[PDB]
Amino acid sequence: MDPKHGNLFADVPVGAPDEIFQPLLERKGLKIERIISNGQASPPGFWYDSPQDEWVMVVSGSAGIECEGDTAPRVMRPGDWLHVPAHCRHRVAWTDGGEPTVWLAVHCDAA
Amino acid sequence: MDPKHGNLFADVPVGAPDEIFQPLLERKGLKIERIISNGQASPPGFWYDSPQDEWVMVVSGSAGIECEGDTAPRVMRPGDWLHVPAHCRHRVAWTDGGEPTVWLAVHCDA
Repeated sequence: MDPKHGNLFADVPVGAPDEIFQPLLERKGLKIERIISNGQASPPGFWYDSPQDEWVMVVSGSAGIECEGDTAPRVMRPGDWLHVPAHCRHRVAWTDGGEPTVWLAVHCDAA
Repeated sequence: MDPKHGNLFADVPVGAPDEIFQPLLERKGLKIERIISNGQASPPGFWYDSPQDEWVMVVSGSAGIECEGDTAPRVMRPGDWLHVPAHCRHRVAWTDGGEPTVWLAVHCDA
């Protein structure tokens, strides 16, 4: 009923040892969330693989992401986004080593 | 099938007379889009009223959004987001008069 609001750069832990996820909106078949990285990368051997599509953007900091079948990871600065269709595998090659990397991620039906 | 990528700061038409909307992802009951404003505001007496929820954020620039009942516009700067539930009436009171306002909006089911 009532509108909620926030700021994506507020209450961001600097130096947390592991990535943090916080949902912003949850509806049937839909999730919008903030991700806070502090220099972590996907562990060796690890690939994400989801039955939902993902749309993800770097809002602050920086990163590299590799999609399977690509020749190399892709540089992602603030404003760069990526659509990962369901079942397309991907990994985080790196995140910024000097500051938090804040992302906005949307998970939704492949439909 | 294959992944796509882009940059929200690429191909920004500065000073376009009207607001520009461009979908980044469309699925059943879902639309992610980029919006570019260049100082435009909702016309007098206009209110949006959608059967969908909207989640919207200012990525660059600034704006004021006024939800029905608000005593003043909510000032939004980079990183600020707002969830507008389905059928909550709202309008854009102003957008930055000095630079483009780049928004990311998500429309989904209530």
